[PDB]
Amino acid sequence: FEHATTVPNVPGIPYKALVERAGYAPLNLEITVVSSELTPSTNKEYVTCKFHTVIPSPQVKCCGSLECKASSKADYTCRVFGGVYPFMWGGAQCFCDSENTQLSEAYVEFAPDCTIDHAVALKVHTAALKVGLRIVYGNTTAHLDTFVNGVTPGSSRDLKVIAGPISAAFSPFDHKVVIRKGLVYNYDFPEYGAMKPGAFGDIQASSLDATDIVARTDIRLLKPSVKNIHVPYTQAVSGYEMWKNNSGRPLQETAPFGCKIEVEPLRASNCAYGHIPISIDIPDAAFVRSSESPTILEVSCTVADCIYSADFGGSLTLQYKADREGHCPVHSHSTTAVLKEATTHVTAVGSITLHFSTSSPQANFIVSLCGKKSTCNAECKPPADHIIGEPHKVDQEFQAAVSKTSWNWLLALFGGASSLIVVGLIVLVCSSMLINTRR
Amino acid sequence: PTVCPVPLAHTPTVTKWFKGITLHLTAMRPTLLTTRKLGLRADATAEWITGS
Repeated sequence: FEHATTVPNVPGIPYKALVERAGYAPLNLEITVVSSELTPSTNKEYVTCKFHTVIPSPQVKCCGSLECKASSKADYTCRVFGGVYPFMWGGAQCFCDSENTQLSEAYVEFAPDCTIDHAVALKVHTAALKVGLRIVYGNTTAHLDTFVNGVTPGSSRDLKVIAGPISAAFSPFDHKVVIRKGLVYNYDFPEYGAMKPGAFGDIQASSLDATDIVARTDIRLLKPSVKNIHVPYTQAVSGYEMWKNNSGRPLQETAPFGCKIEVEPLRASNCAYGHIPISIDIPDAAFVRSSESPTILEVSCTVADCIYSADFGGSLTLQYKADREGHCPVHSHSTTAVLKEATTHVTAVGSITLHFSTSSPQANFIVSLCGKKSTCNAECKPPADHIIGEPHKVDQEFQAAVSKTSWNWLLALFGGASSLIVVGLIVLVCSSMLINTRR
Repeated sequence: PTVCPVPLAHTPTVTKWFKGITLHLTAMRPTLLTTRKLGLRADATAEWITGS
């Protein structure tokens, strides 16, 4: 049936729980996040790359005038120059020694190789998380993908799972991102049409084959100072090149919570952040009544050496007596200690050794076998290894992060102070009311 | 688009002090070392390293 549990959003770290129905044998279930994806909503503003300045073949009118026209070409510049007398290899090109105007043009296009080297400017909106889960209850394992919002019934063959809402809202993307050749950057780019020379986004189009390009590259057309035909001009640097020199570090190296950043579509994968509430409806063919599961009569817990480590640095043995054989489950009923196994075979008499992970200096958790509880008591030493290649399997709680010896010392001192104050107050009241009694 | 062979560096030796590591790096030519933290703050770093 229903089981409401909260699962930490950490990929690869199993979460074990025991569903205890009031009439059936306890059932093990393990919920693990295998993969997570945090994809936002994106909208393309424009594309940008290095521009190509095109200087056409100049126009020359020999004994007349010319005028500048209007064009739709990106950053279209035009200028008329009179008193011109241009030359080529063959010689002079006009028959008037003066009054021989020349027309200069300049505009920009996309370079031939921009089909590979280009950036896409995108705006991002609310990011939605999807996770892949592996759920094993009893003898059956189930794999499914669910949306962590709290409403969508996560895909579930012979099951039903609802995840969400996530306990925190996190996104590695600012409102504006750029993507270049698979690398993602948080960059505040100019709006479409708001181009500035020498900065990123100085040439803008919807597509690379788009026929309408807007640009602002600060083209200046100068009067020709030589006798051969020439269109002198000066211009600003490419803002795309300047940005490629000043891009900084990508988002694949700066994203928090260990997110892996991927494109097509833009997403963050395998982030570790927050907690995920999950509601699962277990099918009733996965429950067996207590009349079929073994019923052990006693169980004791002995703890071997333990350390509070990120790995299974502890061990314990359960000594039991069952009336028959079977396949009972096991479970630790503390938030700071987790077992490695989930089920075991039990016989008439025997022992089972179990391995656990704790964060507490003291191991005072409760362990169940066939649903029967025993108390484990020991103290765990600090680990020797400083660094490992695993994540910690449990969280660190202030109560189970102070040793029992330290708690005893602190309680002894605080209680001694409280008892001194109480003795003082009782002496004050008693030896004052003695005045009332005596007269 | 194609594929090109790129060099693999000498694997470093790690020393593991308390709440920290040190990396012993060997590099004839500049190679890039980046780090980041896996919590709320990344504290990201990046440096091209030549020499040992």
